[PDB]
Amino acid sequence: YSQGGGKKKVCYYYDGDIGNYYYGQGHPMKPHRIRMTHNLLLNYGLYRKMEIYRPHKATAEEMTKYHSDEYIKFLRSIRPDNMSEYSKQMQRFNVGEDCPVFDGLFEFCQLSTGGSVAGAVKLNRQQTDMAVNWAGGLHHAKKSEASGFCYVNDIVLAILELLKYHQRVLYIDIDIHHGDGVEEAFYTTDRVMTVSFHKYGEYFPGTGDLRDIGAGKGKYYAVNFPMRDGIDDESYGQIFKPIISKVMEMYQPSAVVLQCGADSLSGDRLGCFNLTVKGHAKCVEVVKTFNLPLLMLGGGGYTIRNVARCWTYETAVALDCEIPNELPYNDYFEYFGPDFKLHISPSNMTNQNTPEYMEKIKQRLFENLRML
Amino acid sequence: XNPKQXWG
Ligand code: NA
Ligand code: NA
Ligand SMILES: [Zn+2]
Repeated sequence: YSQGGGKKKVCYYYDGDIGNYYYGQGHPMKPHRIRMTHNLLLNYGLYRKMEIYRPHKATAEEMTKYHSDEYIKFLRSIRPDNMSEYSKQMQRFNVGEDCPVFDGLFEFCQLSTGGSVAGAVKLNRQQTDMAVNWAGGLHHAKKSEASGFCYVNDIVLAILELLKYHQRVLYIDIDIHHGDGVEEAFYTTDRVMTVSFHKYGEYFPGTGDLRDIGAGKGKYYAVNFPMRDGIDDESYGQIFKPIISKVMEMYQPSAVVLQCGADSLSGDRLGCFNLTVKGHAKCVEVVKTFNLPLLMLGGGGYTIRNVARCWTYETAVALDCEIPNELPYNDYFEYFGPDFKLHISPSNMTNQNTPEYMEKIKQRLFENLRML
Repeated sequence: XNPKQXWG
């Protein structure tokens, strides 16, 4: 054997029932955006260059590999018609406000975590390069608590499956929020390194300070890059590739998990960044060039007309397949008005992240990376 | 998460 890396094999996971799940009236988290993303992929003809699978509904036994039985059994039983009986237990598990109770809620968790664990065993069996599950990426879920629209943490479950055959796993979180659920689950171990780029300061979930580097055996294995409002493509690109490559050099993992939170795009309903799709997808290109078993997952994204743009192009990036900027016709062609074009343009907001601030945080994290 | 309502 010889050679380095060429074109990669991709396995895509999607379930048709994922689009009908409804969080609530006026709730920003709309699972319908995944079906928009999948439908846009089909109309681009990208189904010819990838293997599409349907994820199984992950059983409660697979979920209890990280979560507790009290929290999992609660999710199986809670329904919109018997919430009053579970009023006290709804509050203990933070199920009610940001994480409301809707119809078929447990099945939605089974489809999300199913694609991540199915893609995990697919990578472990060495039958693909990248596994794509845009229904996953829910990174805020806790062991016995829900938060940030996340109920069951597919990422932690998918990484625990990778640990059966990969002694070191690298987790990358480009969601505008901090991956606090993934970071907390591996905060005291060196087998999993968590790296998260996020907006910090009076923003959900409040954690993510760069001074949190880990504890116990996992000290210096938790990298956080706090950011400010309105970061653009050049500011994100000048720090992503050098920091990711330094992690790949000092840590040298055997598997990568890249959470592609789309809420860090320009003009997001809940976000405040100013990234474009090309600037967002460039993060996938950097991780892809290292030629490691990658697990691409979804996550944030609340301007759904742009979420379908981002996760479609990033899928083509995984396929190394160029796609025209002119959007073809699709079932949801009305959402992409008034331009009906794939890529987007930045806003006029000010970049609160000065280039001198970007260099200082980068150099501060290089100090912790030398400690390996 | 939602700044429209709540603290998340
Ligand atoms: Na992040
Ligand atoms: Na860690
Ligand atoms: Zn987010």
